[PDB]
Amino acid sequence: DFEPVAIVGISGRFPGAMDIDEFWKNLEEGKDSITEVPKDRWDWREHYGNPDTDVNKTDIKWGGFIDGVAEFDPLFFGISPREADYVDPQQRLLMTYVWKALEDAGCSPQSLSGTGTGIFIGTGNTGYKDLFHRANLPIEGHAATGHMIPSVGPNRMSYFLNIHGPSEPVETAXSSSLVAIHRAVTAMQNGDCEMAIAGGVNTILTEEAHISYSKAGMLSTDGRCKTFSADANGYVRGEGVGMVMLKKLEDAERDGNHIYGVIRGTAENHGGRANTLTSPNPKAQADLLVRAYRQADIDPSTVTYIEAHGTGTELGDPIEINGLKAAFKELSNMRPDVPDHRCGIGSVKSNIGHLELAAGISGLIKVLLQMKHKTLVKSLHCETLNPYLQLTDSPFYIVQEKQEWKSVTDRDGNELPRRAGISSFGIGGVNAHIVIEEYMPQPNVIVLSAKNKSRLIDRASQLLEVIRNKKYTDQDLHRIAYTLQVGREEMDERLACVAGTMQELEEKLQAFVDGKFFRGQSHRNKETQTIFTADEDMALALDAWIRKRKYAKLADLWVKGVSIQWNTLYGETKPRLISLPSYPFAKDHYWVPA
Amino acid sequence: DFEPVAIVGISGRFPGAMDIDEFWKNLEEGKDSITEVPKDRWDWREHYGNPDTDVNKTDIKWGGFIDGVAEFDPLFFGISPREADYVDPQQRLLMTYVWKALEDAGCSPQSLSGTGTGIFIGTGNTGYKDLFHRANLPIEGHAATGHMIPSVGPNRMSYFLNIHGPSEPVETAXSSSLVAIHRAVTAMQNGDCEMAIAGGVNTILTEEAHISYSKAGMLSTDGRCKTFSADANGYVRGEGVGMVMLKKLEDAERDGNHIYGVIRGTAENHGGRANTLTSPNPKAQADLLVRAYRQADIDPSTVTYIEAHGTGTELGDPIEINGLKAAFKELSNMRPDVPDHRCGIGSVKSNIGHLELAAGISGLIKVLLQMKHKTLVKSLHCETLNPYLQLTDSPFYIVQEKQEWKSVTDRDGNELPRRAGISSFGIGGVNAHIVIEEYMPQPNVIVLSAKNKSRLIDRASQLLEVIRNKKYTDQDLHRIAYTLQVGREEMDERLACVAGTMQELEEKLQAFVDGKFFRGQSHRNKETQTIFTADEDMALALDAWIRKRKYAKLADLWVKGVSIQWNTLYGETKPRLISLPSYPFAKDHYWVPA
Repeated sequence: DFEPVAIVGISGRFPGAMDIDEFWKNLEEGKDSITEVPKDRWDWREHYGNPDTDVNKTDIKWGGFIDGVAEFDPLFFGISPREADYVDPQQRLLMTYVWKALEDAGCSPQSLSGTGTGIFIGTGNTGYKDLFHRANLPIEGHAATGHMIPSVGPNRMSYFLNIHGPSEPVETAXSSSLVAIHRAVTAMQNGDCEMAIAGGVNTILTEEAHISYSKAGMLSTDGRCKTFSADANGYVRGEGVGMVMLKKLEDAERDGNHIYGVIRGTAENHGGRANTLTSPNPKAQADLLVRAYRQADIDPSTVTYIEAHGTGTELGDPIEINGLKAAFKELSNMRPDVPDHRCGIGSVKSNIGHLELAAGISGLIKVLLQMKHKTLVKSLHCETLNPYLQLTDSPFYIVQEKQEWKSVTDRDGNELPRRAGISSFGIGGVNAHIVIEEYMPQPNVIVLSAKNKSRLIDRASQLLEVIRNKKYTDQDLHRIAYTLQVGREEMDERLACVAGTMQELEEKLQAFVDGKFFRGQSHRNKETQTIFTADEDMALALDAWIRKRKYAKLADLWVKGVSIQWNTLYGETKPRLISLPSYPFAKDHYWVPA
Repeated sequence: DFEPVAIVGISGRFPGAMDIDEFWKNLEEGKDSITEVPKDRWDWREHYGNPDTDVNKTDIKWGGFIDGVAEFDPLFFGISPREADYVDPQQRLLMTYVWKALEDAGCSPQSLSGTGTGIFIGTGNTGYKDLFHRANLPIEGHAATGHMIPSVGPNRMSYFLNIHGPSEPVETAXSSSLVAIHRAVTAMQNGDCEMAIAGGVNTILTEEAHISYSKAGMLSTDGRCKTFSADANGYVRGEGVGMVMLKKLEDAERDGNHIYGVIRGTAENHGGRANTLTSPNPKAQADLLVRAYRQADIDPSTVTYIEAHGTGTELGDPIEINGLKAAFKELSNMRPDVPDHRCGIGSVKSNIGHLELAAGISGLIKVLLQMKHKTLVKSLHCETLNPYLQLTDSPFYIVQEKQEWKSVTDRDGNELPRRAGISSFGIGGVNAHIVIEEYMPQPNVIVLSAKNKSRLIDRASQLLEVIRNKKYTDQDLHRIAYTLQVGREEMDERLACVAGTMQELEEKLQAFVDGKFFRGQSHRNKETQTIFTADEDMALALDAWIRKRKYAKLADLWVKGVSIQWNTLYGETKPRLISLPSYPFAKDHYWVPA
């Protein structure tokens, strides 16, 4: 054999969280982002009633909603504004956060073009087409690729990125975005592709799903996923989108990627004949886990955290726990390098609700963040545990309070990397499990570019705000410079400044934002580009400009669109890539036509 | 490494074709099954008009429709009649033809229970839910698993069969059921599952798809897929369902399966940045083919037939041909064991239209039948070839007339197995290709059983009609007997008769159908079953009954529900399984409630 996979880039938007940073902020602080259904979507009052006796009524007025579900920047993607009204927000959000995940990795689209890169996204029809019917709008040809065929989403981005790997929507209900990971890893092992992007997108656009699920007995009448609690009585629905970029580990180490964590094993199965169609199967879950850790070949006593599927139902939570206990017990007999095993269990659903198609990727992202800050955040609404869990004689405990994620120790007597598992189960019975292992590893020119002046200003403000918040030190200057130099598409509106410290850079960015560095437009300097064309002695001159570190002169040429081999500023081993703010797309509104 | 996969069972229903037999009948006779839209679905007159100028109108009144899209036998599958109204016909047809494919293989559900068998079906939302909205029906809890979540289809059958392999819907538009094959083969190579069922289901339930596709310029205003023709001007839409059972080749040879053909290589890619989003890419198609045949490791000059994607468009057909020419030319340079290479090209779409989700599986089934009858059937509507094909200096020719499929010869001087390729492309740019290689290999008790008396009579009539039509000889008696003995679920209503020739069997079946053999009900002989319980001396008695070939006595016990070890009637090497009529499900109508 199994070739471990590196997670080298992430992006996302969750309830109460605009980005990954604000998402971790909420988790660490134990925030609950479940709200009442906004009038934006529908009026919960107009559909209120007893679901068991009233026609088309539900008592569920809650959900985890995200901001800007209608926000899109169609011109960035070569889509006209008129056509953007017909494109399903499922696809719009998909394209946006795939790009963001690429930038977060520091992988330039140029580098991707022509490659066998795959895309596997949890997505499906979430009701956008129904809004067209309600509005009594004419059927148009735009609808075909617009919002009638869900696979157009991933396919649209493969077209845009010019990649040739498999491009699939994954739809296995609530396990979708985790099966997507499994499918991606699988595709990388067998040669189908070399790199991959995976994740999920989930949107709640009509009240129909709320009403049917309510009448089927799935939804909590409290509107909270009270996982592991004694009061667990159903789940609460949430919107969201998550993306991860995957590269083979050894490729990621050669290419100088920054790594969030390493996928060591994955597994996918089906529950077979259970009690009913929608009943979970503990035997199937235990077999799932065994296969995953057998493939990872890790001692089960090293796994210190489990992200449970944990939806917050009456008999769902104990069954999952039972599967866990049976799995580890079996893995112990099969092969004891850490005494007194203790493993925490939590569920991100207590914070943001059940993201369904995007549920799996929300779980993974939470775990990756926990590894970064070495903290196990609190699981919500479970002050009183379900008495049927019975964790007394097991390594497991619910993470009821925020705490340090302690690394366990060898029999040889030294620190092991943190290891964790995520589980996602569908109501149809499709189960997926993934095993994550923690990864164990003078002035310059700071360049920025964007499609237009407004976007360029937004890029500068983002870099500014992230610097003021001390998220970087002077130590990270050359990494930030290198990542912007080679890990960003060179767009038309450009900005460059020379800096040696974090303080100098902050001042020159602030000066630019204030409205007072080098500035230019690539398309309006065809004269200059013609002068600095490819010539053999020109190449010597540029090389000397680089060798003698004439940064201000190199920078002024660059903002005019002159190609600079930034690679030669550095020795054999380039600085390792670093996570920087991704593109600030225009927040323009596109929805159902008049 | 590559482990070749055996196709050991098939089933299906296509326009103008109730089953596989009638499907081959149509192909051999060059029948065109495209008809006008039946009043059953919608009134084409009520939506007629100029698509380019008229609101909600289309000039397309044609399509390839199948019979009994509303027919289901819910009690067979443990589904109540009331719930059957809410289950999408996509799922209903799925369950039906998965079972039929299993029976065709001679694989008993008992043998499947507990195994890691996967299910990968081309399916999606085709508009059943929209019929509920039109009818202004109340939202019910049944809808969730009924017709709102497409993955419930495959998952429902995995539940029913008690299998634990991956259970996914595959939706990559028009390449779906071929990607499904690819996904299945892939899952069998990497240990995800040991056996798999793959295929596609496509249904046309509302006029919406017709109108949008028409306004988008996809549909032929002649209503015919005139592939390779000079008159090619779009495709025609068709309904259908196809299923294949897949086993690892060496497992199929050990288990005594009958084999339709061997999958030697598969490939899946994406077209990347093409001319437009929906434009095909010849370079991507050529790379697809190269990978497939490189994996199959077969000399390209041995491939004598290609089932083109062949949709019948203006620039689609030449682009596909160009991809083929470039692919083979490249495969030649890479490594010449048959001089004067000639390879035929055809498209089943000329016969039945474009089955979309089920398009790929229709192509494969056509090819498998062609291998069985050693015949390349006529491609329709192409008396005048597209002048842009340019096949003069290539191995390729359109199969314009029915002809014998000649097997090519070695450089060593002897016959090679027939080899062929199927291609399926999606409008989103997802491409799949599969490489098939032809497979090169005294009275008894005939038992039959079913859920009820009516179904048992139907089973007997099917066996009767297939015997009268000389589809078997006396040579196949022990194979037919063995397949019914071990390759059928033992159901409640039973029928048994002793026979030594095909004539004797036909008479006793006819006698049963006439209303005049052994007969019984398993659930009403608990007394007899108690007497013939498991006892150690009872085992000796039954064994002697088998050894001394007391067939009439064994048969009378069997119809009363007494377990008979039919395995011991035969030596070490059992008779090879044989394709027999599959279950004749009740043709009861279930549709949108009042």
